[PDB]
Amino acid sequence: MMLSLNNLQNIIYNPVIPFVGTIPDQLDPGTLIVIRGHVPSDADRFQVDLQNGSSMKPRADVAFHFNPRFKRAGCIVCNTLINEKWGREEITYDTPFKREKSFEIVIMVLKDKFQVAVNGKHTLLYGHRIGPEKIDTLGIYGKVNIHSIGFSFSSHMRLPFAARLNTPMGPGRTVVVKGEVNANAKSFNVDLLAGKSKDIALHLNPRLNIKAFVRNSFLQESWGEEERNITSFPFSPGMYFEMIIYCDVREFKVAVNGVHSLEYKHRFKELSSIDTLEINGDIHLLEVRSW
Ligand SMILES: CC(=O)N[C@H]1[C@H]([C@H](O)[C@H](O)CO)O[C@@](O[C@H]2[C@@H](O)[C@@H](CO)O[C@@H](O[C@H]3[C@H](O)[C@@H](O)[C@H](O)O[C@@H]3CO)[C@@H]2O)(C(=O)O)C[C@@H]1O
Ligand SMILES: OC[C@H]1O[C@@H](O[C@H]2[C@H](O)[C@@H](O)[C@H](O)O[C@@H]2CO)[C@H](O)[C@@H](O)[C@H]1O
Repeated sequence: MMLSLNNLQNIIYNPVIPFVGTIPDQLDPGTLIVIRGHVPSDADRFQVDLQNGSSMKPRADVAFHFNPRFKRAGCIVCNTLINEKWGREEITYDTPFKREKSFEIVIMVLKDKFQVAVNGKHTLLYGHRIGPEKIDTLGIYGKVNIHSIGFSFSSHMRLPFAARLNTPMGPGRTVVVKGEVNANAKSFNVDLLAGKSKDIALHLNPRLNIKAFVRNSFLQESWGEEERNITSFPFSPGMYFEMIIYCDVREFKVAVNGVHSLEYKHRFKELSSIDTLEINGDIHLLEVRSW
């Protein structure tokens, strides 16, 4: 894995090790845990532990033991601790971790397993031995320096929604959003803005109360001329939808549920400067995909 969208919540910076912190939400499937740091020049071993509570006597059960160890070979040791007793070790060699090297660990929770990627490469999978609903604390021990920890939950898609685009906007770039208009929705908006110039390159504003689709750009602290022509208002309150914002060389092509909706001639000509996605309004956000 390698997150295309940066929308981590509850960002933690430079935590002191050992760090024992409460996971601010339940680890439901689709949940991501992102840990960034580096291995000190001495480091013999360190561990990331998803635990059920933080009692240390008796030692809290460790639902998921992620234990990178540095030795001749070099590996990542995984296990589970119930009633202070270790279960069967699952060991992965060809360790992505190395001394004096920085890393990004993405721990993804699946219905039946944890899937782990380190530095954009798949590293290992881990079957749940303890229900994940029982995990509420993150423990980090050993010789490792933590720069930042971040999370992505179900609420991670709560509104207002803001997210950075880890891949510059440019021709061929697609952005899709799936969601559902609320039953009594007035309107909602999806914007592509340029963080730098705090400009709104594309403002897609479906308004359900007036059955119209306002499209415009906000540049130089000002709204331009609106674009509302459309063969037919595609949105209806309470309706599930998927929207495709496709950036092309001269304009944006936007479709809803597999049917073309409109085109929008680029007003912000620095396509690459479009590094932000904002979603807000009267809808239920279900999914967002950059690429
Ligand atoms: C030294 C200390 O302060 N406590 C350690 C503990 C203790 O060594 C003791 O195990 C407490 O019960 O070890 C901790 O790491 C252990 C953990 O990584 C488990 C995971 O399987 O392995 C233990 O070592 C194994 C070893 O991998 C096997 O090859 C061997 O056959 O058995 C050993 C023990 O079963 C690690 O020591 C721990 O959290 O329990 C780290 C503490 O800081
Ligand atoms: O242009 C998008 C921008 O519109 C603002 O509202 C406008 C409205 O679109 C226009 O038809 C009317 O004449 O003037 C309103 C006041 O500017 C929204 O407030 C803003 O959020 C965007 O949606």
